[PDB]
Order: sequence, then C-alpha cells, then structure tokens
Amino acid sequence: EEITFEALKKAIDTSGMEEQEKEKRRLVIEKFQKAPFEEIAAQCESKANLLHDRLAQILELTIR
Amino acid sequence: TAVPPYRLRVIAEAYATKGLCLEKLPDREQDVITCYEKAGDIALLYLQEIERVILSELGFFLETGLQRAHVLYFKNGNLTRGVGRFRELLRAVETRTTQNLRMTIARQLAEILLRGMCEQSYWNPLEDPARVYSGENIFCPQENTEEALLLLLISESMANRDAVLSRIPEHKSDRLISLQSASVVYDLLTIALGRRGQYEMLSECLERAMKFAFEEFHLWYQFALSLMAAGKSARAVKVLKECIRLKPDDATIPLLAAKLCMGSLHWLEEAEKFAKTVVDVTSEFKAKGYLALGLTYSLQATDASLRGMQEVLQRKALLAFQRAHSLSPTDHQAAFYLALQLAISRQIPEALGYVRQALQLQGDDANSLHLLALLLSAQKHYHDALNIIDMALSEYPENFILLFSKVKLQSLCRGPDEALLTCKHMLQIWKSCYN
Amino acid sequence: GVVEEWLSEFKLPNYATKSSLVSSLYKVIQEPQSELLEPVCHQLFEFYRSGEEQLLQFTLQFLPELIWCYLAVSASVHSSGCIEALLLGVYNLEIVDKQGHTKVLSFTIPSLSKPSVYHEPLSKVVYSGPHPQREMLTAQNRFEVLTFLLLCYNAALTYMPSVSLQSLCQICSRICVCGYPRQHVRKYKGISSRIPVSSGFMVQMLTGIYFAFYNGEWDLAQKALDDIIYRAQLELYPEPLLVANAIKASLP
Repeated sequence: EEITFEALKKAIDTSGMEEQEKEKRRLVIEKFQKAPFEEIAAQCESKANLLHDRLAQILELTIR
Repeated sequence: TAVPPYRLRVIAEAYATKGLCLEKLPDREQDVITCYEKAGDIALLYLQEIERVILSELGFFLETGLQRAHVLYFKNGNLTRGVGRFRELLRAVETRTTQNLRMTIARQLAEILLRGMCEQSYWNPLEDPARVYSGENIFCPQENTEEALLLLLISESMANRDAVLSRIPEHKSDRLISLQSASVVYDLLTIALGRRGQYEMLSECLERAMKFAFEEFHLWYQFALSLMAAGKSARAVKVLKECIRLKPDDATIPLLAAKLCMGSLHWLEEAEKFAKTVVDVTSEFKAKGYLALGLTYSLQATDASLRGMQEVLQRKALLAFQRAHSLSPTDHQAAFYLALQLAISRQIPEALGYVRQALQLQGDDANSLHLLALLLSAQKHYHDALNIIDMALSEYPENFILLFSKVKLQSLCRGPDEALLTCKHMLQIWKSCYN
Repeated sequence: GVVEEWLSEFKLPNYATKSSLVSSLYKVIQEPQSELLEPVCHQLFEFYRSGEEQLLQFTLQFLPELIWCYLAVSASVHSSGCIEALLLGVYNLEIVDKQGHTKVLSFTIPSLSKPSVYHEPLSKVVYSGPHPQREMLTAQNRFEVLTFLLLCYNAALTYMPSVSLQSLCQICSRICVCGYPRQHVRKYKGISSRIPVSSGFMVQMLTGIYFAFYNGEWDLAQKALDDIIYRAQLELYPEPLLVANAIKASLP
C-alpha cells in the first residue's frame, strides 16, 4: 500500500480519544478483580521462561 | 474573680510543695498530676493577669510543675495527654517574658511530631482525639506537615532576632549556644522540607541563614549541595570552589564541581583542573578521577580545528581509559566508555570484545545494546542489528534515539514502507507523550 | 503446618481479633523452596478486597521481605512471576480504587505574613499522582511502582511490631552494597550481583529508616545509614547525600 501526506496531517490532529480510557479501566478491573487466578500463575511463569529463553538467545547471538 | 494574684501564686507554690511531698512517702499519682495541672493553669492565669495589669519576673514554678508532669507521662507513655498540654500551652495568649519558654516548647513539639506517630493518628487542635486566640480568619492546621512547618517558621523568625551576631570579642559561650540553636532549627527545617521535594524554598531558607556563617564547613556544604538540586549552576560552582578552599581533604567536592563543569554549562578548563586535583590525591575515587579526565580529553578532541591535536587527545584519552580499567575491573561504565572510545579508531574486534565484556558485567544497559547494534552495521549484518534494535525497543518502548536508528536501518534493508510505518508510529507516540 | 489448618478452617469479621501466625508466615515465606506459595499468596491477596483496616494493616508488613527475596532470586533459576501480580494489584487499588477517581496528593504552604491561629504579624503542590495503571513489569517502570508501594507502606509506621522493622533494616543493609567490595568487609554471602536503584527509592528508604532510630534499633540503623551514604557518595546522587548528611548531624 501507500501512505499519504493527509494521513500524517490527520495523525497530528487530535481525533477525540478521551473516551476509551473508561472502558480500558473497566477491562483492567474485569481482568484483575474477578477473572480466575489459577491461569495467571501459569501465564506469568511462561512469560518468565520465554524471557529467560530470549536472554539466552541474545547472549548466544552476541558472540556470533 | 477580683482576687489578688499573689494568693494564686502562693497557693500554686503550696500545690507544688505538696506534690513533691506526696510522692516521697510510701491511684493517688493521678490526683498529684491533676494538682500539677491545676497549678499550671492557675500559674498561667497569674502570669496573664499580671501582664494585663502591668501593661495598664521570675518564672520558677509553672515550668517545673507543668513540664515535669508530662515528663513523667513520657516516662510512663501518656503521649496524648502531653500533646494536648503542649497544644493548650501554645494556643494561649503570648507572653513577652516567656518567649524563650515558647521557643523551647515549640522546638520540643517539633522534634517529636515527625518521628513519633503515623498519618492516621493525627487530629486537628479544635477537637478531642483565660483568653485564647480565636476567630474565623485564622489558619486552621490540617496535617502534621502544615503545623510543623508553621512552628519551625515562627521559631526561625524569632530566633534570628535573639542572635548575638557572633560577637567573639573575648567570650564565646553565648555565640556557641546561639549557633547550636540555629543549627538544630535549620536542620529540623531542612529534614522536614526534604521529603516533599520543594528545593527552591529550602535553598532560599538556607541562603537566609548565611549571615552567621564565617568559618563553618557544615552550613556552606549544605547550602552548596542544596543549590545544585534546584538547578542553578554558577553560584553552585562558586560555593563549591569556596568549600574546596575551606577544607582540602575530600574528593567528592571536586568531583561534583568537575561534573557541573562538564555538564550543560559547557566549560572545559575548570573540569580538567578539577580532574587533575582529584588525581593528585582509596582507589575508587582515583579511578573516577581518571575516568573524568579521560572524558574531558575526549570532549576536547571533538571541538578541535586541526589534525595533530585530535590524535594527541585521542591517544591521551585511550591511555587514561586503559589506566582506569586496569585500576578497577568491576565497573561496567568504564568498560562501556572504553569500548565507545576505541570504536572511534575503527579498531573493530577489540571494541567488540570490550563491549561483550561490558554486557557480561551488565546485560540490561540501554546504551550498551545500542552500541552493540550499531557495531554490527560496520560489519554488514543488518538482520541481527534489526533484531537487537527490536529487543531494545521491547525494553524501552518510549525512547527516541533507538527508534531513529530503527528507521535508519529499516530504510537500508527491507524497504520504505516499514520506515513510513515507524515514522507514523513515532508521530503518534510524540502526540501521546505531550499536549 | 498450622497455616494448612488455618486455610482448612477458613475456606466473620472477628477472624483476626493469632499469637504465632505472624511467626509461621515469616517461617514459610523466608525461603522460596515452599509448595503452598501460590494458594497462600492469593489468600493473602484475598484479605485486601474487604474495606476494614485491621486486615490490610495486619497483612501489609510482609512486603519488604518478599520483595527482596523475589527481586534478588530473579536477578541471578525458576521464577513464579505471580508476586508481581499482587504488587500490581495493590498499586492499582491504591492509585485508582478509592471511589472511581484517582489520587492527587497535595497540601499547602503556610505563609507567615498571613495571620494564623498561633501567630499574627498556600498554593496546591502535588508530590505524587496521577499514575497511569500498569499491566506488566519491565525494567523501565518497575522502580516507580516499587517506590510508590514503599510510600504506601510508610504511612502507618506505628502498628507493625519490631520484627518488621528489624527485617526492613536488615534488607536495607545489603541491598545497596551487594555489588561492591564493601560488602566483603561486612561479610555478607549470597548473590554477588548489583541492582540499579533510583534516587526516589533511596529517599523514601531514608524516610523509612529515620523512624527506626528512636524505636530501640540503634546499631542496625547506624550501619544501614553508613552503607546508604557510602553508596550515594559512590553514585553521586545529590538529594540522598544531602538527607543522609542532615540526619548525621542530629544525633546526641
């Protein structure tokens, strides 16, 4: 595709994005206060494991 | 009513004598403390009424019979009663004869009011946990900080008046006492004001107390350190020089002076002089001095105008960096800066090894990842550099230089569409981060 | 395993008011080699939804030990990653969950020229907030929320026992010296790494440690202050050095 100068001219101008923060807060609340807690431990353990994996990957890519 | 005051004075003295006698014989202690409280109240009435009569000199029993009761409370642990007694003492009408007692009680209240309670254990003076100043236009205290700051302000305002002006003709006791009082009150003020982060007011207050300072290291050092936090530079540099003159034994002061010289003020000769002074005098301080001297030499190299002195400054800087690294092998900043300086001479493998060692020391540095990514550009390995830039952006999704490097690298490897996408993302980020 | 019987009998407002429950919790949490860490941890989190204070204050004193243990073990090893969930939850409930609005802490500056209650001859200043809510932990915003939770913990200093202050100062001792030769003089053994601390963190650290001097603990506070001032002098941080120097010259 292509990108036009009007795209940037409308990106700089505000588009009225002061209303979705309410539903963002509501979804954060629905994810924390009432969502199940058992899978949170599993997903954060997986996140830590993938962080370790990518750290090892970059460490082994540094030498090469 | 219509009672001569000397009768109140003598009955208060009798109350104090009985209270002294009541305890010295084998509950009733509460009655004795109540007698002390009523003696203090009648003494306050006596002093206020005698002052009123005089306006139309030996305070001996009020202070004892009142303070020592809540001193016994402190020995027992009745903090609330003592706080209430102090509040009712301070809220009373001022007395010119007991201004020193007002000073003392205010200082005692301020000393304990910052290190003896919590936020939820605070109450306004107008509710429970002779003439009294009142009205609706007065400033009602709200929190501990407000009233503590007000008490410190009034104590400082009155304590400046009673200064002996550091007379030192032949006697020194009075000046020493005044200096100790000023030091403690200003220390309380600065410790109270530091926790909230209003440094301009603190700097102004410290500057207000510079009349007493003639040959004092502490006040000058405190003022100099307070000046730097606010943002002012030239006055900070001058006071740092004066402090260096005062006591030439430490190394932190010239290091801070050199840092300020190297910073936004953009001066060079003074930084070199301070670095040489530091290196003239454990091992960490001299390593830091060597690093600062090398940084100054490297900075002078960029702003040159001819050929030879550039190489001379570069070789001096690399020698200084090598010496600093040799003197201390357990700091990643020195290794990173040595790798950065070495890369200027286009010697690639040695700089790569040094930056690898620096990453081994610390693998989360922002600038180290950028340097590693930029090093691969000279070796013509574009995808790996792109991946490193991607990892760095994952760490810092709010930086600017890394994304500029990302745009530059994308424009050379994949195509312009990704560059346009990154540019519009950066525009959106800039709009989000500002108003 | 008294906590096991406690959870068996638990899963009404007078549940709290135990003599040795705090000791048992310290015993189980002092090491990461436990098995009921996640159930008991989400149970500790389950004490926070209720609005009463005798529960939040009863459960709030355990934060520094777990923070040190997890943020030092991770900076080395298996990582649970679920303590960050509780930290983010308490941060969210203290930044947003009051009534629907956020928190804007502010106060006034008294003016001497204006007659007051105690004497006769103010603009709002915000020191914290608003803080946008966090969802994950990274190396860019972790110290901010850590400092915010430390500030939250530093608002009810009276209630916690002396053991909490002892643990706090013990953590404060070796955290800022863990990666320097100075700790080798003090004979500390464990992880030989370093943590890139921030200025506000140590400012709140000094604010917290200043209270411990007049509550029995004397030598530990003094050595912690010496370590803090040494680290600040090595790192060239003006404000912590100023605070430490001010505290030094006010001891009888």
